[PDB]
Amino acid sequence: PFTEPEWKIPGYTGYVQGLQETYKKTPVMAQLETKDPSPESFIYTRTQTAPKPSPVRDPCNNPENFKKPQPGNLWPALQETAIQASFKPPTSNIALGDERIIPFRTSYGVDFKAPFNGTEQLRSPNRNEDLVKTTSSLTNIYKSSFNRVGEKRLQKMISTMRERMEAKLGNSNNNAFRMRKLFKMYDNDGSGRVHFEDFRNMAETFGMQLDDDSLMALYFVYDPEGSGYLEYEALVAQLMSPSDFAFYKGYVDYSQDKADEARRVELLSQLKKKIGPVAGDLERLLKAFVSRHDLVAGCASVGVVLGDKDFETLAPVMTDYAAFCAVFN
Amino acid sequence: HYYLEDDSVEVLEINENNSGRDPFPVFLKRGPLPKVAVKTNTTLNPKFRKDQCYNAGDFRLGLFINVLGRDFYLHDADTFTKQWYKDNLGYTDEEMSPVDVKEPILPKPRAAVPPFNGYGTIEDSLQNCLSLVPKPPKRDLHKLMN
Amino acid sequence: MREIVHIQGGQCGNQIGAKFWEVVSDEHGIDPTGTYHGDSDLQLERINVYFNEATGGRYVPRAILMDLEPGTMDSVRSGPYGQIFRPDNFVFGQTGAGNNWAKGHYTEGAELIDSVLDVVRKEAESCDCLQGFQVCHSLGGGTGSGMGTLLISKIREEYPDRMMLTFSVVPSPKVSDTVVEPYNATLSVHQLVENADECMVLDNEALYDICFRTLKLTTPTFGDLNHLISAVMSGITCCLRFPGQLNADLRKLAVNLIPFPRLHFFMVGFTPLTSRGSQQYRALTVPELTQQMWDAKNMMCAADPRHGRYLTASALFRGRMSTKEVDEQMLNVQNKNSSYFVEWIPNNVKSSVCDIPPKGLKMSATFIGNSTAIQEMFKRVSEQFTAMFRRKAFLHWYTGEGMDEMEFTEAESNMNDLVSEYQQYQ
Amino acid sequence: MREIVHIQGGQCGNQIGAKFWEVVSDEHGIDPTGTYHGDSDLQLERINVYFNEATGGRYVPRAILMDLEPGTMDSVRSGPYGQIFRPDNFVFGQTGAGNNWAKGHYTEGAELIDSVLDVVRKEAESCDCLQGFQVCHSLGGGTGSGMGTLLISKIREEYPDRMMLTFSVVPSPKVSDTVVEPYNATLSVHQLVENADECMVLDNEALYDICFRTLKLTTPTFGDLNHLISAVMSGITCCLRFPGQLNADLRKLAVNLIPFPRLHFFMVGFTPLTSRGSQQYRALTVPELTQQMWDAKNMMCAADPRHGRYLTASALFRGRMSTKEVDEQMLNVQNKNSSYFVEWIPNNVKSSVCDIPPKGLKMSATFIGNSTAIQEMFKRVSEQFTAMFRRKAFLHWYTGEGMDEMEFTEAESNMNDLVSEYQQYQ
Amino acid sequence: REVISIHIGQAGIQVGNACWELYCLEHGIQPDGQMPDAFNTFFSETGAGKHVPRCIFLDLEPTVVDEVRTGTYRQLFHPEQLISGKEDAANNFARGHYTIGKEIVDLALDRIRKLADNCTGLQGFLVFNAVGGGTGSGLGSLLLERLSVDYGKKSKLGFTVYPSPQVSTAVVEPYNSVLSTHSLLEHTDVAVMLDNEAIYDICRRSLDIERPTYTNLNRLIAQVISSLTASLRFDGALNVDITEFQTNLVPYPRIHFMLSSYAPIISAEKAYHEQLSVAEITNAAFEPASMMVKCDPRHGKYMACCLMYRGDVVPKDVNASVATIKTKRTIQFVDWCPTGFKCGINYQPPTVVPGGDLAKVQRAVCMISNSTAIGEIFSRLDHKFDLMYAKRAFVHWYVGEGMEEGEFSEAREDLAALEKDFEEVGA
Ligand SMILES: Nc1nc2c(ncn2[C@@H]2O[C@H](COP(=O)(O)OP(=O)(O)OP(=O)(O)O)[C@@H](O)[C@H]2O)c(=O)[nH]1
Ligand SMILES: Nc1nc2c(ncn2[C@@H]2O[C@H](COP(=O)(O)OP(=O)(O)O)[C@@H](O)[C@H]2O)c(=O)[nH]1
Ligand SMILES: Nc1nc2c(ncn2[C@@H]2O[C@H](COP(=O)(O)OP(=O)(O)O)[C@@H](O)[C@H]2O)c(=O)[nH]1
Ligand SMILES: [Mg+2]
Repeated sequence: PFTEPEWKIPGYTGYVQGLQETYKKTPVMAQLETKDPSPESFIYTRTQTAPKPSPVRDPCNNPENFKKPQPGNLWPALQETAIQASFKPPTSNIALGDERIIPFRTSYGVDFKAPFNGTEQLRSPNRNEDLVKTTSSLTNIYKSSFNRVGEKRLQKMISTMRERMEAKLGNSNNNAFRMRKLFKMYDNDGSGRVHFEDFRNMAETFGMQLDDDSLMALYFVYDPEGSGYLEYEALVAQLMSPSDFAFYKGYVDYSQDKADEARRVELLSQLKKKIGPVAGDLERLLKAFVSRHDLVAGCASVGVVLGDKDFETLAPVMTDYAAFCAVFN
Repeated sequence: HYYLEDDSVEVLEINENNSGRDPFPVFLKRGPLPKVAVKTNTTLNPKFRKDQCYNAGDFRLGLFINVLGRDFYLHDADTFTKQWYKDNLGYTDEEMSPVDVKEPILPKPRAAVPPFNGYGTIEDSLQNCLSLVPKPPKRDLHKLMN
Repeated sequence: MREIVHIQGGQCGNQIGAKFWEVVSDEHGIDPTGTYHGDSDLQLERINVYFNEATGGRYVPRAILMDLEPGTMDSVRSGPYGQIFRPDNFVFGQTGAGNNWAKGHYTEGAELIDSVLDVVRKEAESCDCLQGFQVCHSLGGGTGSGMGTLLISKIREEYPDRMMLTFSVVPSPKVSDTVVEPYNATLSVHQLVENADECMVLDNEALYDICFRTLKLTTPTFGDLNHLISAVMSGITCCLRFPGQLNADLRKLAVNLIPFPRLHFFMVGFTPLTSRGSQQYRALTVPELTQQMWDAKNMMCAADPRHGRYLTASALFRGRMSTKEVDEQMLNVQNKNSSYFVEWIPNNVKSSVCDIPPKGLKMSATFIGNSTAIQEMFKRVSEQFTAMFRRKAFLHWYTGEGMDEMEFTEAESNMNDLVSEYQQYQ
Repeated sequence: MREIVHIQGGQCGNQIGAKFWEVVSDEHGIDPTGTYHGDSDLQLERINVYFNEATGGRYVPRAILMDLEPGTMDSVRSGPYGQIFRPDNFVFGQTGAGNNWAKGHYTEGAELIDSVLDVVRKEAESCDCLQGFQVCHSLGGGTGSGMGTLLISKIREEYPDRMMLTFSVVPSPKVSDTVVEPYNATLSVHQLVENADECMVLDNEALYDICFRTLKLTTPTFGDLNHLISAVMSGITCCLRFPGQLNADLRKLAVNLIPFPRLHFFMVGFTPLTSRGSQQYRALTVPELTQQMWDAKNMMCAADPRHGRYLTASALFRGRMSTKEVDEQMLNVQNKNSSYFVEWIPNNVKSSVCDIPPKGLKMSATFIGNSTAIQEMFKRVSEQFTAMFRRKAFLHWYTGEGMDEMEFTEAESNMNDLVSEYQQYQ
Repeated sequence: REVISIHIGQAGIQVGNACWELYCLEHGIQPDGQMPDAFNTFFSETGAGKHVPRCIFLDLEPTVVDEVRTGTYRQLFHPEQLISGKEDAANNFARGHYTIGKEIVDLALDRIRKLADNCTGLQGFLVFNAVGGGTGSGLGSLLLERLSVDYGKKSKLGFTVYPSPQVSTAVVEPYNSVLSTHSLLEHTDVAVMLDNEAIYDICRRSLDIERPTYTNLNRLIAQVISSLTASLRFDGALNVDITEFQTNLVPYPRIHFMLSSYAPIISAEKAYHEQLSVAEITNAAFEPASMMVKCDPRHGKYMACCLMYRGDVVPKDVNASVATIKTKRTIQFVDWCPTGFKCGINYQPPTVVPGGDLAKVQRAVCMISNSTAIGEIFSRLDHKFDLMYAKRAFVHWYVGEGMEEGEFSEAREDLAALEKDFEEVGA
């Protein structure tokens, strides 16, 4: 029980630090909330959460505030440009609260947690307990299962599960939420690993209806180890269409930066195509010679045009004639 | 402000335009800093001796100052202060160099230009996504005539 | 599921629409490039109300920006979240009305609202089950007031079975921007009293005084005003977007706040609103919210309710709360100041709770009050409209386009009978 | 449970409060940055009396600052323990009174009181069970005398069923700070005796000889005088915040102190006072603490308590003591100089014992005197009034803003009778 | 011996959500659907290692149901027993009773029928609804109407969330309340009030919760439900099925309005020190400060009482306690019924919900009484309903839905008739 002097009487009118933040909880459980808090409560996030940085609102990042501004020339003759800089519309920055508050803790999710330590496992009705008895040499079970099924049958299985997932999200503006209902939603420890009965369960919630022998075949393919965990990011990419796979992924970068790097990789790949076949004699010529101006003479003599735009694409690669022609090889 | 006349300290708060803070000129009264915790007596406000209090030799441009529990990180100094430190405390030029308390801000994503639909030409098609009101493209008549 | 289509009109509507879509993009965690960046899965299940999926996880809004001048469109695509709008949703003329309600209601509409009707109809039947429409515009400017007003007429004549919210800015005589504020305000309100379902009166006077007193900003721009009304609009749509202990949809709020079909003018307040220098010193508790909410200096209208009476009221609470302290505070504010309420209706206050506060906040409340103090505002506008119409100022720029005098007369009669019926229920 | 509101008006009353909240915030162990750093849990037991946790453990004092000139709003916020007062609680004027009781009570009192009435009333509902009120202000100033006593009258009207503690400085003949002392002193006294429940008068000349002769300070700056006054005020509310053998709250004081509703002008005293030069040559015992109490050189009022009698008094002890030693020490002093106490009352003195001595000591007391030698003060100020009033000097500053001579005539009338009833009982 | 539970409205679903959580916890059912015969009355056994409840949630808004769908008990309620429309009724009996019902009620009816048919020894129906909100009130009355014309002979016990006298969450609550009761009278067999301020103060007073929420109330309600259905669920020295409630508490076809009280309401801090005997818990179940309905039986007169006992109870002591209650004249009985008690005893002591507040107890008593304070309650509701109706407020909503003032007039007079009825029977 809680009999220490630190816990207080229910009929206690003295002050307790942080009792105006508790709710729906008895006094002693409230006193447990303040001292040893659970992650869900505000008393936890006010003490043990790192502060999120909002760097644009910091007055320190603006260096003109440290010194008072000094007057410059405002004579029309003693000038160099006749366009004063246009005032930018000031951004709407009004701080209303600390950014540490992750607000997504629904009431039901807090009131109706799995009310025991072993019930959140959520087993399936049909399951093979012998496989959770950690029997010896799980890899042999994988090999035997895959040799019993045959590889041509998994291709049929993935194809028909593709047809089912294609058939599920018919038309709605919430179809991505149901796609996330496969693995990522009912998931913690965002490392994408799924155990075998959990996989069978998430599959039957959608209607795959996989028997264990076909199930362990998928694992011999997608997990050739004794770990027994599956990387669903590799798997569901085959079931989903590529246009809707992004919805399941949640975040795909469409940045102009990423596009420019995709441009850079395309230019360097084209130039690799260019110097590739003729790379064999360029190294011999360069060793027969290193400066860039000398490299132009070498590259032009051997047969490839090398210009300023070539040097700007090759600037991130080198600076070495040896490693240069090697990465060209 | 460290007043060499009285060895007192005064912390002025600077204000930014449209800050959320009420304007208050001063942040700490002009009294000598304690620098230590002293067992207070309820009758007599403590008499602080110079040895207990801070000295001009304590600020080292990169250190933390325990100002009443607050830990200010001082990061610059005026030209007169730098000169004074070199003159009187034999500091080197490099110590007086200001340390930069600056943190970066990351740009926004600013999504890329879409790849072109294979109907028009690249140049005539880029305008539709570039601007709202489509403008015809421009040519190098400079090179044309020449 | 339950669908809200957004409509923004005029320069003001464009800007507050941009800020509203900014805060909505924030609360659903979508980046300025249109891809999800959030963590909790609570955000994906209710994005259908405001976003339509297109391709590769690109949620675009179900909104219609409407205007007449390209400068507002440049302002839209300049700022952040300006490249998440579909270019087909920028229905936009070329000429510009310029504070003429007649140009706003007869000439440029004849060539604009047809295309607007097309895009909104395509956007209506793109989703299945509407909750209704939400409109944000002005009453003083031309291209927002009249055009949006005719659009309000046309949508009510096609679809009467959907809900309708109108956030309109009304002029105040101290913050008096335009000259013909009466000539366009009366004609707009004369139309929306028969067309609009319910209205939320906004104005810049109370809002400026709120940023001065309660927020202590020295030079607040319009954008901060837009951010406050943006928080207001998110607070009124929070129920359909997030679960809670007691949900209250828009129809629920209308039926609990409108006792008579011509009594549909509310007063809006928002909490909590404290300067960031004063953020650190105060607590965050239910009476601490309630005291700020029921105060007269927190309303977003230039009407002191202590000069009038409340008909009905509503409070929307966001954040994990204690319903007991919610309704006991409502009961206490209803009991202590008992003179400021109507008599023939007990329990004038509707309350609801959703379990998701806005990002960065812990616990908030949005207040909608149907009071009779709004007739003071309409009276203030009526007397000036009479002052002008007594000897026919500025009239010809209206009569020379298709309007006549009986439009003014019927407008004056509607507002006068309205302020008399508000005074009667007081 | 019980909650104290602290009100700091004037220039004098303001600075003392800043020194008060230092010694209080020290005992409960909160540090100048607002974070609790006490060790024992007998300190958090009653932290609500003087503070509220806001969020992040930042305890803010429940006190109102009030003045009319921006000078004090710096010299409070700036000084140590200045970063804890709520920036909302800095309700504040703009002009400044300047020794004119009219301007502080009739001109600015029109537009400032409801502003300071706002936050005070608000803070009243902020706490659960008001214990009472507690004001610190001058009697010779403009804002402390005008805006203080005006608030005093106003708050009694709203809250009649609460106590009232006024820590007031009074003028002195030789150390004349202003020239209109007898005006503003009289005009406040005629205001206090009806609304203020018990007035703990203070002065400076009686503290200078205390700082000079007992504490043997050579440079007794205000930081020292204000520290003594800060000690007594904390000693009054001792039993509300700590356990003890015999508790004495605010009202338990007044019942044993006020035999007639108008004989309620106390003198205060504090022990033990020695210079740090001789701290360790003396003994700290109840036999010794007492002979420092009942000494005449140890009051904080320039009225030799030997020139009258004591109607009643009270002794608030702190620290572990033996009550039998207290009660017989309070007995001998009542019998040996029996000619100084009143004959028609038994048990002239109430003693009470808390269980925690103040930080920096091990045993402390606090003497509170309802003696009749306090009439020698009002005599001095009243008779001065006639000297100026016979010549109507300085009058037109007063009657230049609405006040009339008849009010002055009553100040004579009011003062001269309460110095009569004092004299009737001696 | 099975009972089929139905839950209507935003309240009904939440009450069922807490009620079913308790049921699974008691019978030892993991929230996956199976354990690691007494359950036959609630959990049908399909296939192997599966327990699906004979329950239905129905609602017009999809929010709370989808929440239930994706919460912790996803595998338990299989996705077809939870009916969800596309838009709510929004505090309107009319929109609920005529427009939206005509599309929801048929599917609800055709679903319960095949649930009843799969059941074998069906005992009756148990309905939890909220008449304050449109979704419950209107559609609930519509469902009960179709329920009566279908079966009729089977019992229907109705637990309704009426409005509290002073504290309220809505405005059109009186309209919806009266429009519900006008049909709730003739369709519900035994009605039981579950007001909210009543439980707020109870939780505040007894379990010293400073700032509670609906879930604390829902858990206490579910505790009440389990304690009165325990007789069917388990074996005791003297049990009573649901057919006994109406037999021993309904002396007249239209006098069916019960008041509920529970004991002991004790948190863990007070449990250790309080000696809990059947005497004081039977005493505590009689105070007006311990009732699920905001009323005062002092002003009223009991008509009949029913006492369910759970746990270690020897029938000697319960007999002694009912006798000393009968002899104490602080409460007074009617003369229309001299021997006005029914008793029922079950051995199984209540269970503890981890996340609740009630400590594990040896014994518990649930009292169900009929009185005249209910007639006082209905009139107090009527007064303020007419206060609003006299001015024809909010009625444009209802006539726009399609109804008329006639239903308003008939509900007002029906309440008046019930008023006069309860006054008369009180003598
Ligand atoms: N005790 C208790 N009362 C509840 C609960 N949920 C809702 N209520 C009550 O239900 C009333 C509102 O009715 P709702 O059920 O929310 O709404 P509805 O009946 O579904 O009808 P609509 O809102 O129009 O869809 C409020 O006054 C609450 O007091 C609950 O879980 N426990
Ligand atoms: N709050 C707010 N008000 C605005 C904004 N822009 C314009 N307004 C108000 O709108 C009114 C003028 O609207 P106007 O631009 O003429 O509308 P339009 O001409 O029909 O497009 C003025 O009273 C402004 O105060 C804004 O960004 N925020
Ligand atoms: N003990 C003490 N007295 C003070 C202090 N400051 C001012 N006074 C007294 O206050 C009186 C002047 O008050 P005043 O400034 O006129 O008050 P106000 O102008 O109305 O705000 C003088 O007699 C001083 O003795 C202080 O810090 N300590
Ligand atoms: Mg509902």
